[PDB]
Amino acid sequence: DTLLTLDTPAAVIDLDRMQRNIARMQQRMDAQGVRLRPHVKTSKSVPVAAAQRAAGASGITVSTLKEAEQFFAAGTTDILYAVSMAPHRLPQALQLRRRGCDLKLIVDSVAAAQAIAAFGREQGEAFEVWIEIDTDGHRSGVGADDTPLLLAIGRTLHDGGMRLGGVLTHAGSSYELDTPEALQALAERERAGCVQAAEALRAAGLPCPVVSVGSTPTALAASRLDGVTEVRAGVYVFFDLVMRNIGVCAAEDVALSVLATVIGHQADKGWAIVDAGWMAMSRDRGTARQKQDFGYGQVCDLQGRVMPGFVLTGANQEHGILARADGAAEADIATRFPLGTRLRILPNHACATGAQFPAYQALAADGSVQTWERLHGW
Amino acid sequence: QDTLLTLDTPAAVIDLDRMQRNIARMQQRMDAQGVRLRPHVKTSKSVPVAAAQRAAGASGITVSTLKEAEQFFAAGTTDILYAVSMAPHRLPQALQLRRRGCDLKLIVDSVAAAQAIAAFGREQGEAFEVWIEIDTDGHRSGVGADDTPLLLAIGRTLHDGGMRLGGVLTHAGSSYELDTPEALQALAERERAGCVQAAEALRAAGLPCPVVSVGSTPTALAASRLDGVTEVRAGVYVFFDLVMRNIGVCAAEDVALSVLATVIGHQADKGWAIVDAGWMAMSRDRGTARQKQDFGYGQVCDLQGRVMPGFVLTGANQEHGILARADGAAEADIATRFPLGTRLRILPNHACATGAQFPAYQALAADGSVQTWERLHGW
Ligand SMILES: *Cc1c(COP(=O)(O)O)cnc(C)c1O
Ligand SMILES: *Cc1c(COP(=O)(O)O)cnc(C)c1O
Repeated sequence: DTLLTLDTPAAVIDLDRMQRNIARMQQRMDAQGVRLRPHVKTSKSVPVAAAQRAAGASGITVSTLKEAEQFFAAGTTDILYAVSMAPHRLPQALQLRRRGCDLKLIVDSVAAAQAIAAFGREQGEAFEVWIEIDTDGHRSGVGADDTPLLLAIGRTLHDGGMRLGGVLTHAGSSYELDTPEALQALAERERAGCVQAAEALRAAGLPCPVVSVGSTPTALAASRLDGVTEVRAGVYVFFDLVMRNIGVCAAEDVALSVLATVIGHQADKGWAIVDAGWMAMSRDRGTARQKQDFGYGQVCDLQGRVMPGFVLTGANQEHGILARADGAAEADIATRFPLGTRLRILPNHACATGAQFPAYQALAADGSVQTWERLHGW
Repeated sequence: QDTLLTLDTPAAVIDLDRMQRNIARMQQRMDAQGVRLRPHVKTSKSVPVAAAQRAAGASGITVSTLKEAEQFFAAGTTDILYAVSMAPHRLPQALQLRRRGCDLKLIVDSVAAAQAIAAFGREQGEAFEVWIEIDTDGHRSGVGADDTPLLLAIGRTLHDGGMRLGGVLTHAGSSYELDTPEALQALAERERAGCVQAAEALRAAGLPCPVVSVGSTPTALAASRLDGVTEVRAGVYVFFDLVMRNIGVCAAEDVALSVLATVIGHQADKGWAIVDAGWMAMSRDRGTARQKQDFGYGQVCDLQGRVMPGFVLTGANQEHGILARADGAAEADIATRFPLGTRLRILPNHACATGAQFPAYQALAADGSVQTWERLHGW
């Protein structure tokens, strides 16, 4: 099985590229004196996380309890569920912990901390809960210098007989930046807010062994991480065009592409039609907001060579329109990409495109492939 | 019995009553037009959903992948139109489906694809049935309706080659760019007129063309006459969505698909409620952002699924939805107006994109009880 024999579209991981990505991130975190806790929401795949663990990762972060089940059943026990804890999901969290999953939960309100602690007391479980900090006004979390809410939550947890294990933050606004200076200042803001919260917890005599920060861009841009114990990053494993435009990788580093077959043309308009539509690429159009818009993806040849100036300018559910970015009509598009030619499309957003497929085709050095299943749903 | 209260979130909820209204209405329209209805299962990829389309009077189905064709044929459907231009490397799979008794139709829009099909047909003693895709509106594949030389060259390649030239089809997909009953009617007429024009030119040259197949949900509902057409193809109608609502072929109250979600927190001063349906649940689809009304990541309804007006998902991260006022003002006591643990239902931008985020649907009955309806994922 190789790139010529796969049915298309198919999500291809280039292993050499994935390995270089995994190594770059780990050596960076080593140099920073910090643990790396990869976010598996990018791949939801056991063998991709195994590769991250083999290079030195510690534990994982997950976006759903379903991911936690999957990775636990496959042997990972150090699992951070980094999404504000819904009380109704407490039974399921407890069941994971009682089965031996060292599952960590997060909260950002008093009421949520109250429900966890009461359930904990009622069930005889000291849940380990971390407090989410908001450092860039981007999602959930406790304002970095809203100490009263911080300590009120700290107290609810610690007085309540739960384990207050740390603070975390995720500076998601990284995604909107596109310079080294601004990413650097954003990473520093992420570090300082998170550490400031830790120290305020410790000043009030509450424990706070874990200080957890990160997004892929802040992970790669931070000049210093004093006071941080771990960084969480996920999308870096494959990279994607949004990250390329952010400035933290080149298009060549993108390890995930979508293998597509040319099924037709509109010669007239210089279009080649591929069987990779938005069902394959997903509807994500993150690069439309950035300084270089790649439509529904950057075209590469079968070998993985980027072909600048050809992108998917359009997409329907099961067809994509391959055409010139400069909007001119390619002359003789049919003779350039005859019926049946296979190409590889780089995604806007690796997390979104990977979710369209039941599996990855992992491409090894000899041109051979291995199917790596991934998780779908909740 | 699982209810909207016991289910986990996010969950794709089909209101069965609403779905049934949608199925009744579309079939009726086509009966009134004297045309067959060949439902496109790509919206749903779900056997029971197509059971109820066929129950209502449908004939055969349209699939968007040969995996859909595998799945429906296994479940007993034998009359299947694979309506994406045929890739030659897929020919063994198409052959094998036909050999097991699937009456599978293929489509092409070029001479080269017709030659490939016909050579493999010859080598394998299989007279494939092939239809010619017609471009009537410029947004995708197809032979131009007035491109008689290429039509005749494709038709003769199929026919001289021993294959069965079964018909022409077109799909006018620019119906989403429109929003008035007059523009929809003109576009449906243009779709009808081009497809029939193409069928008449094959016939005038002596080639068979007994099927003339048109359709998009909006055009199937808006067409006043369908002379010359033998079948209509419509899919998203089964559930509707906000793009459809915005286009004008249904109200928000006919949308049968919703995403059940739970409030997991707030940003007080910004007037935010946080829900566990981010773009992973909704999909990244934002079809409503270029239309008369923007619903960001979806219209917020309550548990019983009535529209709460002016509350939408204004942003979405992967597993986090941002529930705010569409008008961009910051709601006072958002936290009292949507308390932690409250479950809501979100109407989707695009039902085809939303349902594909789920392994299954939760098909909600009269009595408040749901049932898991699996749907297909992948290729
Ligand atoms: C996604 C995510 C990360 C990793 O972010 P990327 O930029 O996707 O690598 C870390 N922490 C949390 C809470 C996340 O949701
Ligand atoms: C999607 C599709 C339809 C049905 O269109 P909706 O407007 O989505 O119901 C019909 N024909 C073809 C070829 C399609 O791809």
